[PDB]
Amino acid sequence: GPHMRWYPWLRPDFEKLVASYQAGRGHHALLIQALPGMGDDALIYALSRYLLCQQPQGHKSCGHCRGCQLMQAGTHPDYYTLAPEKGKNTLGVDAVREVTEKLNEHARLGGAKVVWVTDAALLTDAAANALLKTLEEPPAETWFFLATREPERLLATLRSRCRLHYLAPPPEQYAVTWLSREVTMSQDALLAALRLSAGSPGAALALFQGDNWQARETLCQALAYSVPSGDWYSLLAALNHEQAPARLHWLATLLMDALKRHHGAAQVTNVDVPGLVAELANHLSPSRLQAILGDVCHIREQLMSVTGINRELLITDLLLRIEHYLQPGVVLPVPHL
Amino acid sequence: MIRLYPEQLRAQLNEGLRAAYLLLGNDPLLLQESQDAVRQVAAAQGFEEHHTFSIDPNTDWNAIFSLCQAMSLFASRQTLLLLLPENGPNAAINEQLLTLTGLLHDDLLLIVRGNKLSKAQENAAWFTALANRSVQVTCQTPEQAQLPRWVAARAKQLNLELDDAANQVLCYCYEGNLLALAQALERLSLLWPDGKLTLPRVEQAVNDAAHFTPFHWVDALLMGKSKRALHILQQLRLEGSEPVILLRTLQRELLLLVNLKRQSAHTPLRALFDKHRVWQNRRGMMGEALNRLSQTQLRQAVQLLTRTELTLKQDYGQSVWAELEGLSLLLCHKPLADVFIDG
Amino acid sequence: GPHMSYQVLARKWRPQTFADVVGQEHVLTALANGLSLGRIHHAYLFSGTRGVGKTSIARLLAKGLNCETGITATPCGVCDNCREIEQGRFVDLIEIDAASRTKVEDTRDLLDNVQYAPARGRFKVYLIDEVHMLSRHSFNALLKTLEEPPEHVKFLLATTDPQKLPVTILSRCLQFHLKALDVEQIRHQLEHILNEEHIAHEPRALQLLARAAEGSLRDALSLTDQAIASGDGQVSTQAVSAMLGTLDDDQALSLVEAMVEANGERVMALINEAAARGIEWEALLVEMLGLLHRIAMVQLSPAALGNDMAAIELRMRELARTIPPTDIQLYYQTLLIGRKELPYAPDRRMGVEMTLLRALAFHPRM
Amino acid sequence: GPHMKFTVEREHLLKPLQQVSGPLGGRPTLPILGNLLLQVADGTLSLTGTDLEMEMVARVALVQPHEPGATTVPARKFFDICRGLPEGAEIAVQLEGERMLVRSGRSRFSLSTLPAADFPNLDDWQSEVEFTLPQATMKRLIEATQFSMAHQDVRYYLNGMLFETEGEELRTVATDGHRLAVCSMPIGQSLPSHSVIVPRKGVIELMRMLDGGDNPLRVQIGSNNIRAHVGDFIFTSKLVDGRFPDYRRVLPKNPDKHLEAGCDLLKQAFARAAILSNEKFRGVRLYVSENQLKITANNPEQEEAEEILDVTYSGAEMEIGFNVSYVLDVLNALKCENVRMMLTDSVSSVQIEDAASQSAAYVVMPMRL
Amino acid sequence: GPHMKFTVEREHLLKPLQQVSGPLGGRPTLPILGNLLLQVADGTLSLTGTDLEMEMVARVALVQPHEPGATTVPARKFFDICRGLPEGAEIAVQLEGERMLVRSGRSRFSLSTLPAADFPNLDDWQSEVEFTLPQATMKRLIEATQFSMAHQDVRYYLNGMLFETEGEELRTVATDGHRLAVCSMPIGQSLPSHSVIVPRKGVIELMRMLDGGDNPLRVQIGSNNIRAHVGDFIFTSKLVDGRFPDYRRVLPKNPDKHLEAGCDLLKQAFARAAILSNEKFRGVRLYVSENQLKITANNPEQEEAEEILDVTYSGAEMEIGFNVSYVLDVLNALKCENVRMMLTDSVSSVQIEDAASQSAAYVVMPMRL
DNA sequence: GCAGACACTACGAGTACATA
DNA sequence: TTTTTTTATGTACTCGTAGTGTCTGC
Ligand SMILES: Nc1ncnc2c1ncn2[C@@H]1O[C@H](COP(=O)(O)OP(=O)(O)O)[C@@H](O)[C@H]1O
Ligand code: BEF
Ligand SMILES: [Zn+2]
Ligand SMILES: [Zn+2]
Repeated sequence: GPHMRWYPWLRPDFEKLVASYQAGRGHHALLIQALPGMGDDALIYALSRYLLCQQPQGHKSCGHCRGCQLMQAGTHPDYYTLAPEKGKNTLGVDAVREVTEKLNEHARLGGAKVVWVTDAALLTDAAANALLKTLEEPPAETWFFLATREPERLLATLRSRCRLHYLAPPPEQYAVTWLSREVTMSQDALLAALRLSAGSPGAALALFQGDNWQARETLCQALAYSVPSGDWYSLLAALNHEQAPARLHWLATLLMDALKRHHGAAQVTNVDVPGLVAELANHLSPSRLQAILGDVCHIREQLMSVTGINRELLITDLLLRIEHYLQPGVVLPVPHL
Repeated sequence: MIRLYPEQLRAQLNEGLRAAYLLLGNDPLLLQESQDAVRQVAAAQGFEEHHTFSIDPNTDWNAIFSLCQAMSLFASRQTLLLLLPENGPNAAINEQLLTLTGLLHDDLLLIVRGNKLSKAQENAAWFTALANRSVQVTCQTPEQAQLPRWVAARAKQLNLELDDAANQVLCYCYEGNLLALAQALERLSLLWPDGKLTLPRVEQAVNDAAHFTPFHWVDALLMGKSKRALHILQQLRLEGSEPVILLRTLQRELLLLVNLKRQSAHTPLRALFDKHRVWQNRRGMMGEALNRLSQTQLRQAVQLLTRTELTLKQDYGQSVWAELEGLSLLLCHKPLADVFIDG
Repeated sequence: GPHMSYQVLARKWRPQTFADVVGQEHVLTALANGLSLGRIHHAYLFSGTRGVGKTSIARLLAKGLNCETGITATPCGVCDNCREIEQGRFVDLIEIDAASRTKVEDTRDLLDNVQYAPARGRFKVYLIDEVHMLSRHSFNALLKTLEEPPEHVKFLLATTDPQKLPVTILSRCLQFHLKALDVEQIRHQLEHILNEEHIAHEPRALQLLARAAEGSLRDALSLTDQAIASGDGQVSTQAVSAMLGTLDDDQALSLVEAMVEANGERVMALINEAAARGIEWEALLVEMLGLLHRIAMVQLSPAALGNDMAAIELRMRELARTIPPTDIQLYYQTLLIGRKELPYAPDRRMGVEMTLLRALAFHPRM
Repeated sequence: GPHMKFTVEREHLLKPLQQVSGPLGGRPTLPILGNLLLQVADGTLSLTGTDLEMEMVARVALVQPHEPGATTVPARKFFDICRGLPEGAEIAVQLEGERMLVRSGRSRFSLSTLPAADFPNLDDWQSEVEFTLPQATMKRLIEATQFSMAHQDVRYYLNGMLFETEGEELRTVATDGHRLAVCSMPIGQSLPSHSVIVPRKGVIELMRMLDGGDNPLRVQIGSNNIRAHVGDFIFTSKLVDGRFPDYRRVLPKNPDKHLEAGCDLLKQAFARAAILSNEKFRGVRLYVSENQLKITANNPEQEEAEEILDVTYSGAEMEIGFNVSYVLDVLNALKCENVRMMLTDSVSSVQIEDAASQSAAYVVMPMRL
Repeated sequence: GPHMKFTVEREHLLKPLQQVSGPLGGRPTLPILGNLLLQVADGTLSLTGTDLEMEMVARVALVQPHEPGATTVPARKFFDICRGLPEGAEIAVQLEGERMLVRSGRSRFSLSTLPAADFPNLDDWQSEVEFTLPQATMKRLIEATQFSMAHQDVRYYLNGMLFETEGEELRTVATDGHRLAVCSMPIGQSLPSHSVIVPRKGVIELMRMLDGGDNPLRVQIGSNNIRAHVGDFIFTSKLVDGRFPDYRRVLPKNPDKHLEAGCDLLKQAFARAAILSNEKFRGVRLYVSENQLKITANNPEQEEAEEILDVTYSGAEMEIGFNVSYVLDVLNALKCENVRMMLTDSVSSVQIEDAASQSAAYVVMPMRL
């Protein structure tokens, strides 16, 4: 399945990062600020391959030593992974505590040690705090790797004890060329997907590979039906899913582009769908458009943040409040200081 | 399989004991009464030695099978009793019951006590093997409407005079708690052996030890009975039920009401109810609600519901119990202030 | 120890005859009629509010069942076993604090002691206190014993939380539920003990003690003992009022009373008193918001008042009837905004005071 | 109260402490019931241990200056103190206030006691039967009727053992609802007929205290109490209230078909056939013909044990199902060499008895073929 | 080619297989973790079991001609497939695709396997130090200081033993910050100075591995793990990264006050005093005077215990309070005739050692109330 | 011994409750 | 006439199992 799919835009950075470890002066803790699915996992995996290799050469693992074989097999006494438990999107303090207690003993293979957390943004406060000191002063030859959507989203204490590497996304033309090579579809839709993925080619490619593109097309059609009539409730049929935050973000981008079109911005995030954005711009006043956009993004943040929240109630209430906002003579929310 | 109610058991027991008796219901009182009657009749007909067992992954089944296959030195007639788990007979338990039915003998009388049987549970072959010759007793708690008739019938059986007021008080104070209702009937009969019970006599020795379910609260909201809904809500809070259960139970119905009110502008409720598998009593209650609720009231109800959900889930606050009274007073007939619905 | 006054009123004034228990007629009459008419159950389970008489009434039942002058509601108190039950220990009355013996390894021994014939009395009497804390396996053992109880044993279980017991135990026990004592009954009893203890008293102090008792007679007796302590052997109105003010915890309700009354000095004094007790300020604001929500629900319908707020029912009802809804909504908005702004204040005390000052500015007095 | 004193040797004290420890030490119903009651009277020491239904009292001779006082000292602590002292060292004991002082060679302890007024004691009871018996007879009666005793049955009367006094004969009866065991022996004296139920703890302590030496065990039975004297050990207990079932009915009073065999051969054959029985439905089937008997067992493997020509029989063909555990237990407890086994019917009780004596009898109920 | 010809006899592997299994696959942590590796080399079959921390290898001698290689199989399946075979069995294991076929007469069974490349295992490594230890020597070394390990303490470096080798001497040091135990034994072998910190679990598993003076033990210590070869069994446990404290600076520097007593007398006295000591604070206060040791204790119930011992004491009168458990443990470990105690100050630690042999030392740190 | 018996102590599991 | 519950971590409690100290007639 999904594995170390190396990406070209990681080449300038990887060769740099291994250098920081080749001289032996590298930081034990490297927090990667990379967009999801952009390639942070593959880069961290390759770095760990270099680190745990007993007889490495240049900028790649030998693939012959027993450390390389064990790493390939997925089992290694000196390669700990911290990933959310199956069916739960969080990293418990118990796993971090077990890993930290295991770090006390020496490395079995006589080499170094690697502790890789799949996503530091999913750390529970207790787990991140249990990892604080382990991050600060690890034992001899211990290496930590962290990945995050946003470093500032992490705990203000954990992020302090870590060298932060930022993976710059490729320029839009390079990304669209890469995805055109990977996917044979229209340029407009490809650019729209890249802008939707905040310029990250990996996320746009994953969006096209999955059914998310069909869902986006269905949501665009539902919006086209609902904008002139105000039948926003039907949007529920397209909005309620296990990937609801992504579709809410798509709606937010559409509202972004409607406000841009009213202001006349040269480029828009949704370039593949001009009819819907034009309909939104002409039908809805900017004053109510801003309120709808703010409420949609607030609902998205609430849905992402608090675990166990019910998607049905939140999405239905968002749609009903949007329909209420559409009616004239209704006060609008104002951002709170 | 003769399916009966506890009213008709006596005659059946006088007709002759059956190989197996399945006491199935959600009501402890009727189950216990049927079990006591069965055991009394069996003791009258020679069944002297009584054995009781609890079904459990910790049950020493081999002992049960040996007892069913071993004769006793005294009182060869034996009665076997089992207590079904809250989940009913599991697949392994179904096989165990099939093996027990295989060893069923004329001299052995079997009694089963537990919750209701779900369709899959009696689908298992052992149920039919028993049903070839057995009796099943449905001890289901009477609903709100059927309670006064049952209370009056038991009062006439117990030889005490109840008026309408005392019956209403007993129904209002003991709903879903028929065990406590019979305890109260015994208490009132023993307190005043005159046999005449009225409002002043019964208003003293009756407490509000009712047992409710979230469905009762939702149906009270649907029918528009605000006082009954508040009573159910307070009783459920005192019981300690999780408020998220109430939130989900109300949310399902409220979303259905919102969808049907949206669709009522094009299609009558008669077809709309048949579209989404709404039952007859539910059809009547839902039609009454949809006729007595507008769009604005439903929208405000959903707004208050999502505010309560956000308070419960991300703030871990303890104001959900007080806030649910907001929905209770908003749905029935009374619009509520804006600040209490959004903020 | 030294001097007879050491006897705690919660212990010395333990009822000894059915004529001494007060306010529990609906159970006393039932027990008397059952004992006299021969009607009897295998087990009797008592329940109700704390300090109402469940254990005392259970001990009275144990006295009545085991008097050689016949099974009767009223024991003589002269013979050997009647005194042995109260003074000293009686062999055939087995008193088990279930909280101390939750594990099944003790209930197993207890039910191994049920097959033995009673020594003195006819009925082997078991009194198990706080039966709602027994373990699940102990509950299974107790149910097994209760399924076929020998004719010479009758159980007595006393508890405060009946909801925790297995339904199969409730099914075989004729539960007696004891209602919380009324204010008048508590006051009359307190007057009775105070007059019969040669302790001076004043009626307003007795009314205050009864109101502060929250319905439990043990609370009233303890506050009476403290009132006698606070002073020189005299229950004075001033001493009782000062003690209750020291122990009072309804700062939020009196504070909203003063706020709606627009009495700024009263609100400030109440905030001072709450500060003296170290009251959590955010908890105070939360409780005030709850009170305002409840009073609004009362305004919408009088059914919003349940049995959970029976102590403050009259005050909330009268403050609902006299105050228009608009003032309630404005005060709720002001207090919610103030709680939102409370953490970002110089300190919690000044923040909550500033919120109250904001609320008082609406519809002020001359 | 105060002034009470001991001066006792460890050898003369250790064994009675072990005897009186019994069930004490665990969490008691009352805090006092963890303390041995120590008493002095007429120059002898009395140790008392109580369980609200038991009382074990040990008497120790005193030949040292002392004082007739009483106290209650924790059983575990006092026994540990008396055990940890050097061998042959004398313990000197006194009381002061609420502190009991123990002294040995350059060693002093203070222990917290409780007043003797609060110690429970078994109420005085008028005896109905007096009895004297050698230890060997009582041990034989108990050992041959303890295995077939009910275990935690919901029926109270089946718990414990039944004592029968009939003429010049003492009888012990045990029943678990499927098995019955009766062992009856002469005693050399005539007694009024009496039926008395003794609990499981009572028979356990009766069996434990029995000694291998010659001793006239002096039993004393009242309306609802039992007491036994073994030298200086006096053990009393309550009686299990109830109605033990009549043993004279279920036994094969008038049998017809019977078998004669050797106990060892039947034990070996039953053990061999035990492996031929599944754990569920764990039983055997005895198929008996003229001087023939095979033992099988229901099992998916479908095996058999076949030794027909090693038994005596004077009847017709029968096939009767037993439980292997019950027959194994009764054969092992019988311990004799020649065994008689009366087969009244295929659906009636079956008797197992000593073919060379009449001291014991056992009744086993077949289980549905 | 899929050769994998294993030709072994069952009874010669069941005990090794149970040994190497030990904590066999019961943890769902990793599918490969719950497996055992079969390897052929040096004319012998190596059975390897490892859970990424502890590795155990049994080197069983082969019977018939073999075919070298390695493959891993489910441990529980192999354990159960050879534990029920009647007496001996000619276990013939063959490779078919990804399968082991086990044959013995008319008994053919299958076990799905995994390649040995996936199984984590340790190859040859340069040992930092090598020991040829008699079994009795290491048994005494670990036994006399195993009670001094820290049981899951915050200081992670104290969670094990310090094996310090110096010259021709091997020392073990174990402490938890309250007690300390040092045991040094000669080896007659010039060995480089080294320090090892073996965890608690590793030393416990090593201790329950060696027995019988007939098979000398071979210890190989590297920079990251320790291996022990007892006969044909090999154990491997990782080391602790911490640094053990300098024990020679923990022992008192100037123990002016000397005491000598009998080991049995001290042990009996300490147990006797601990009978009435506090339940969770088992500490005695000890006074030394001229040829006299007074040990006293009490509990919250104020049941004081006091004893006096005739000792050979050199020094001034002194008071020191220390816990009883550590000193009873030290006295039990020192299976000697005379115990020598070193005391410096009423606030200083106490040294305990054998008076007749300078081979062990213990430090007890007193209680400051 | 001794091993069984018994005593005792520890670990896991299942359940219940509290908190944010 | 069948329908409804959020998490993460920790703290007790009560029971069977499980492994081991120890020691008494075996
Ligand atoms: N109904 C009552 N009548 C008289 N005294 C009472 C009553 N209820 C409580 N008390 C007083 O409180 C003391 C303790 O009462 P108790 O019955 O033990 O309360 P609980 O219900 O909490 O077990 C009694 O000694 C008595 O003084
Ligand atoms: F105060 Be009671 F005995 F629960
Ligand atoms: Zn490599
Ligand atoms: Zn009397």
